[PDB]
Amino acid sequence: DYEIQRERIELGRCIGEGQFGDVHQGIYMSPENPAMAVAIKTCKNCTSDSVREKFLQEALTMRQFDHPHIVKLIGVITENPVWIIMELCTLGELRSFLQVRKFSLDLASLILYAYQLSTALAYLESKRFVHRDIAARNVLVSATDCVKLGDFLPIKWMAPESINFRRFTSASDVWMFGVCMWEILMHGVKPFQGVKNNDVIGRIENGERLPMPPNCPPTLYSLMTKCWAYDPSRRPRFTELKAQLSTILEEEKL
Amino acid sequence: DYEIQRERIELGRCIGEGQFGDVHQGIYMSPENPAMAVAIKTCKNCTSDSVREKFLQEALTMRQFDHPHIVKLIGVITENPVWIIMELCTLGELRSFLQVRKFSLDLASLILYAYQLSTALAYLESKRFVHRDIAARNVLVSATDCVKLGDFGLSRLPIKWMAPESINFRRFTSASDVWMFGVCMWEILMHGVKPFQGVKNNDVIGRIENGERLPMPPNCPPTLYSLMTKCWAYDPSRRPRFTELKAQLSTILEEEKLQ
Ligand SMILES: CCC(=O)NCCn1cc(CNCc2ccc(Nc3ncc(Cl)c(Nc4ccccc4C(=O)NC)n3)cc2)nn1
Ligand SMILES: CCC(=O)NCCn1cc(CNCc2ccc(Nc3ncc(Cl)c(Nc4ccccc4C(=O)NC)n3)cc2)nn1
Repeated sequence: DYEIQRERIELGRCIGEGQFGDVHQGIYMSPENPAMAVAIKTCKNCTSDSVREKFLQEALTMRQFDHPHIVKLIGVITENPVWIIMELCTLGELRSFLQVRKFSLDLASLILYAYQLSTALAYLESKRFVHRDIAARNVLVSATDCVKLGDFLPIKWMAPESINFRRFTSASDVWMFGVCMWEILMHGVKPFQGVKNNDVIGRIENGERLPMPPNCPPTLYSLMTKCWAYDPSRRPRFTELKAQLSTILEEEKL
Repeated sequence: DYEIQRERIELGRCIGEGQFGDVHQGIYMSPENPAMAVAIKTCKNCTSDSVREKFLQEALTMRQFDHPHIVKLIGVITENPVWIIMELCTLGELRSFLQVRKFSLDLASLILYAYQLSTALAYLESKRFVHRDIAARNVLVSATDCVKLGDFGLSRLPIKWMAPESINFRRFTSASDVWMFGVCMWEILMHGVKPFQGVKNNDVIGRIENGERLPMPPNCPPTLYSLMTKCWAYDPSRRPRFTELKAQLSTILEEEKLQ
């Protein structure tokens, strides 16, 4: 059972914008458990059941999952105003965190974030779940050494087959994670900046790729470029990525 | 008419101060309605008949407008203590918002704000109403994707925002509103930095008359900066109207959403 009652949720400051409406922080006063910081996803346009089905469906998707690097669903209030209650990652969105802390972060913290995301995506691939939107913008920071995937067309992240044929598989999630890994190494800079979405598939199809970020280890960039094989069958799986990222990370810390 | 039963208002945290006194947020449970979050203007010296007339007249000014990006009058309490009850913009003032979320707002959101404000100003122009106090300071945030012109009385010399003809000749028209709007767009894209910071006001008219303009903010689209410079034509008859501004802003926005 996931129904929380409005009275155990204490609405706080707005912390950002979500796909459906403003996200707030708050406090969930469980009768059983010590009060906890929460993020409260709110919905505007939730009046029409049509969008409600889309808003509440993310909750039902996320209650499937239990992983230390996937934001945890705490519960839902399904009477209007409809809220989704999630755990709070207190250090905010990853893109902002990377931009604001650009000169206080060391390379191996960046590789660690990429490693932890690979453990969430290997977990997802083990459930045969395809996420479809792996990007730094869908990651939150729970601690300076702990990141969590959230958010259950972004042309500049998408695999060729996704743009061309709307095909979304474990291999196209691998493509996007490659882009995300690049974003982290670029301290939150978006891929293909100053390029129109319209010219993305054409340059991708002609073999253009994101360059190697400054100070990105050459072996880590080789990992990104394997994620960007045009042929989806030539791309690694997330267990391979996770293993290699552990090696690049252990070495980086020495 | 706009009278509201004080038993229906619970006063809340203070959110600022106007020339008549503290502004609070609060709760209003209207008959045939549920709870409502509201902003409450209070008047310190309402006992003076003249002050009360000026104060209440600020509510009449807002009563005449009905627009999604202008704060709405909810009602007035005319017995002492005299209050004005406004719609609440829960995220507060734009400049603070812009400063705090600087590394979180997409440029698309920055342009959306400018577009939404041009929509309110086009509406005001459609009523032949001249605002005269257009500034990021006077823009409120209802949501991360919705800003509103704040209370016109709370909006209030603002030399660094004013058109030259308003400085030199106290002329205020829709064209001078368009000048101030360009400054407000520059504030937005500068994340709440004030224009002409560290410059004396007497120096500002000299630079403007000399042809100096505010610089293109970092990461601002040239097309958008060029829109700003059109609003800062020294000659008021060369400034676009808000309908043009709004239409060009919707193109600029669509260009950002196509990256
Ligand atoms: C320091 C220098 C400096 O300049 N600081 C700037 C001043 N500042 C700091 C802050 C911090 N607040 C931002 C924040 C954002 C998220 C969380 N945690 C959080 N936790 C769980 C969720 Cl589910 C969530 N969701 C989301 C919330 C918003 C947007 C997207 C999602 C989402 O779901 N994305 C996939 N957010 C906690 C805080 N604000 N202004
Ligand atoms: C003295 C020492 C000291 O520490 N003081 C601290 C006092 N403090 C608190 C804050 C935080 N502000 C939060 C805020 C601001 C606005 C709204 N929402 C809101 N909604 C509707 C209206 Cl109509 C409105 N009106 C206005 C209200 C205030 C100012 C201008 C207008 C206006 O209409 N302008 C054109 N404001 C909601 C929250 N900053 N300072």
